[PDB]
Amino acid sequence: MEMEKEFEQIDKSGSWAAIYQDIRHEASDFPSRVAKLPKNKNRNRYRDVSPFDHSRIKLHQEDNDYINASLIKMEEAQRSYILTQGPLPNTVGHFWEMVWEQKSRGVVMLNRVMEKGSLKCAQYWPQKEEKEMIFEDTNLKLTLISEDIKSYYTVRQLELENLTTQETREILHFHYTTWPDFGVPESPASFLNFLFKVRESGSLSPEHGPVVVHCSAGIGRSGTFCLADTCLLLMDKRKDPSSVDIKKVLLEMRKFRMGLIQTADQLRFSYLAVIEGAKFIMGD
Repeated sequence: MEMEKEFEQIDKSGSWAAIYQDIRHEASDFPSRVAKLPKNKNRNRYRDVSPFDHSRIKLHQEDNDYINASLIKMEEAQRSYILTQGPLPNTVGHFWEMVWEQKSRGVVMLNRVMEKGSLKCAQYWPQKEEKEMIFEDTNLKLTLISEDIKSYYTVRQLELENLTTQETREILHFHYTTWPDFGVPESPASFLNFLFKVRESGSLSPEHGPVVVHCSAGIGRSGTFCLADTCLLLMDKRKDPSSVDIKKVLLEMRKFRMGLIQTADQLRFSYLAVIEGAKFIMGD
């Protein structure tokens, strides 16, 4: 069923809450035993958001390999993503260790450091060229190279140095700065423009490791980003684009991380974004 007609049907009948609850009921439940170990309590931002054991990212260290991060591997679309929480004061070194070890080219950030008067993640990158950051626990140095501030997003060039080997790499930071404190955006136009800028950079492409994408918990806004990207790519690849079923793609993604798409309003917004974005993919 053409999703655009499915959309009008749900909207006229006002059944978004019913649709969303069906997804919650059918979603996978896999163990997350490592996340719940006592030694990892200060590595988790939210007690009810944890990576599954089977898909979690492991740090390359014998001490403690745990980070709240999951690998979402989309087999038909040939895309992979790492979804993670906003870094905590005690996990900023782990975060950049993961970026290094997984060979990522881009980091996608969909929240502000402060929202609703409360801290939603650490200030984990440097704000001035001449004031670099050193993470002593993981032996990394991070330097701000340049910054381009636009009306709806900011792009930063960063240099990450492995102090153990003196290798350096360029990382691109894509920061969507205008998601509202409450609710979802009224139009998907600026979110889609942002997605296309990330694509254009190479950060989503198979010559690099998976992009790292986060918000505060790494399931709501972050899930909207990867769901929209994968659905649009499938509409490009298939003979019949109207065969792409956004609810089925979301359930596949929830095999790899719990809770993706947090509200019925985020589900509706994801539909709107794919419908409007398809009016570029299909050639208009």
